[PDB]
Amino acid sequence: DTSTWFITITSMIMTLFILFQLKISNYSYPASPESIELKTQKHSTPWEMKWTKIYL
Amino acid sequence: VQKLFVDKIREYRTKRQTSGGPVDAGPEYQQDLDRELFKLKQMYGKADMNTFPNFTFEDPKFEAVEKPQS
Repeated sequence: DTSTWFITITSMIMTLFILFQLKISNYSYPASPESIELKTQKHSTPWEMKWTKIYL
Repeated sequence: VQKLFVDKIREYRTKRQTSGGPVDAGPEYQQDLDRELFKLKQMYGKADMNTFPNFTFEDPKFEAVEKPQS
């Protein structure tokens, strides 16, 4: 109850923070998916500008 | 009036017999038509009596420019 002596649990808590940093590290953010559509637009526009400079 | 007519024909033939040209004109008709033609030739043009004209002309130099495309 008023328990005692403490040599227990606290060494078994930091092994747990090797688990939770393994699972939650492999998550996906919805926002990152909206960023890859932006750089694809500017690249072909500059490639068309490279084709416009191939005209001009 | 034929006898008056041949009297005119006589005086035309004595006007045909000339050796000094204008007998009644004198310097009056000589200074007039010499100054009249030179006043008209100044409006006409300075051209000689036998000099045939010949010349050449220069055409424009067809130049070019630069324009970088493709």
